[PDB]
Amino acid sequence: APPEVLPTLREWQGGQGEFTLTDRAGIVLDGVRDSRTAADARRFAGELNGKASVSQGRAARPGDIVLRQDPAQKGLLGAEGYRLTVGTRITVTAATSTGVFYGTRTVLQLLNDDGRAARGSATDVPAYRERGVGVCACYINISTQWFERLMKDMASQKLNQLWIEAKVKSDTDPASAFWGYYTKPQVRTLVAMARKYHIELVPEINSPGHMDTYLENHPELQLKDRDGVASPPRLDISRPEALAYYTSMVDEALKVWDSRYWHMGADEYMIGSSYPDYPQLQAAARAKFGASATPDDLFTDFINQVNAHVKADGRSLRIWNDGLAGKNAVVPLDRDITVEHWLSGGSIQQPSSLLAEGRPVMNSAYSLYLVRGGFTMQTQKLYESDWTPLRFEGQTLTQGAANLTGAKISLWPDSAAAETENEVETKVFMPLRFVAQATWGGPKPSPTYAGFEALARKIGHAPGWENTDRTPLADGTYRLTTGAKALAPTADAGVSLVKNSAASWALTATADGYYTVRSTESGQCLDAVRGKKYLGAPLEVGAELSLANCSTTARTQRWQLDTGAGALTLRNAISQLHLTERASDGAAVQTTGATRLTARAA
Ligand SMILES: CC(=O)N[C@@H]1[C@@H](O[C@@H]2O[C@H](CO)[C@H](O)[C@H](O)[C@H]2O)[C@@H](O)[C@@H](CO)O[C@H]1O
Repeated sequence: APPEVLPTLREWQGGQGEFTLTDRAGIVLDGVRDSRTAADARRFAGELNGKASVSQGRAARPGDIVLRQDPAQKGLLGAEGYRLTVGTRITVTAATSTGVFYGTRTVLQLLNDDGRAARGSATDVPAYRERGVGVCACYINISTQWFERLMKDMASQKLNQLWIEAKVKSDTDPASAFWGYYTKPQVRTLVAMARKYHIELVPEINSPGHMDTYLENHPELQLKDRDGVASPPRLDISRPEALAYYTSMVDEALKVWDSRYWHMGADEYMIGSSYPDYPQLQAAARAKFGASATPDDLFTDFINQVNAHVKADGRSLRIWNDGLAGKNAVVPLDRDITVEHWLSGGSIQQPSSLLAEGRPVMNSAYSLYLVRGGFTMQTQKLYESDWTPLRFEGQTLTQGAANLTGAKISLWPDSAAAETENEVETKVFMPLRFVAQATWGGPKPSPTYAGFEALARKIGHAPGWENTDRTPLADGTYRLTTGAKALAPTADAGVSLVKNSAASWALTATADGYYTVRSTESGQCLDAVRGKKYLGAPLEVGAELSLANCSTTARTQRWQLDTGAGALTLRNAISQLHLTERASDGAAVQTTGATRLTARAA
């Protein structure tokens, strides 16, 4: 009978007896010296009940947990596999830091319930090399704290790849640097985290479609139709300046992300029914590639040019599949571009066809999507129906292929104000465990979804998951002060820092890790409803905060209390900007800075 761990082990050879965790147990590193593995092991030692010392000098003994890093095992166990023995001691043998670490993830689960585990052994190597979560941190901003928690959880489930579509605050093109974005130090923090948790980051700037977050202030680069009308999201790929612009932004992003892979998106650009409307793309294609060339040939050539560009710096390219629709009559997509398949239909090239072409193909089905305000992946249905990466949108493969890389779930903010990032974090719990299970490749844990959900809940988040205190103030009434001023209602549903104000606020924690902030004077709730919206969210730096009737569903009325010693800052759950005094008039506005407030019980 195999152990109840998630993902499940690839095989299990059961034995008699049980390993018990005792006070004498040590963590023994009896392979090669590796600082990373040692640091990991010291955290792991503390994640167990009791006081296990970590050592690298002494021989292992019964009762110990032995972490044996043997580089000679790289052929057999790969970069991520391990060999587990649950005997009179526990032994994890791996070739790499990552392999050891994943072994320790299984060990924490084996000992979780009562510090006992039934004996046996397993060679546990992942069935798929890419086991991922994708986060579109686009328009909105997703907190680095939220990402750190996701990365810990991913690691705890042996997920190894985090796709992030996001804007780096640009020095190359400051005209693109409008919120949401990540500063370069924030990106470096993210990179730091991913390295610590054994995760590969896959950053994206979308091109040549979905570029409205970059081209809003470059109308000269926008694609025009036969009537001269610009498509703001779409780069004019007929123009040399367009590739120069895009590759410049890629270069800047790759500098900081420092990733092996670049994902350029390349989803939702054009279909063949539009070709009478883009005769300039047609002319450019035929000038370069002859009488049969299409705008889709130009599209593919643009992608191949980016491929060549990033390969020059040792990088590898990825794209979404949907623009591969059999209309590139002349220009094949370079074979070393990984294709992430999310959708089928019409003449969109089938997974079997992509795989037969020898390219890396990832299953990134829409069915594995979580969309704010929209579709939510139905983990229970996928489990009950034995989904694996063989099951693509529109096509179920009848057997494996070596070049099927794995799978990921994807988190999209399409209706950005409809859901907080903390609600999403809740909703992703079972999706994450399901994709980890389906891509690691062991047998199904229980015949019912119920039992899988029970096992996942029992195991819980990763150790060290929680990295914030979401409830640092007892629900109650508080003055929020800075110097001589307090937060107060002002003219026309405005809120301001008013000198000598005795105004107060009812702060109540919400279910999703925020607070409603309700004026004692007026009875209305602090909200963000003014300024420019993207995806329905109030994302304008400098927008005024205001008061509105309190609502159970307005996510813009939810505030995160970001703490220090004597003070707090208020972060809007949706915009992720902080309440800031506008110097000119004292108005409370939302910015990437913050006004520090002292909460004084009233
Ligand atoms: C590959 C894919 O899923 N494409 C569509 C998604 O489009 C992304 O949308 C985000 C904003 O939410 C951003 O603009 C990004 O650059 C786009 O690729 C997304 O809408 C998804 C979820 O409904 O559906 C797809 O159609």
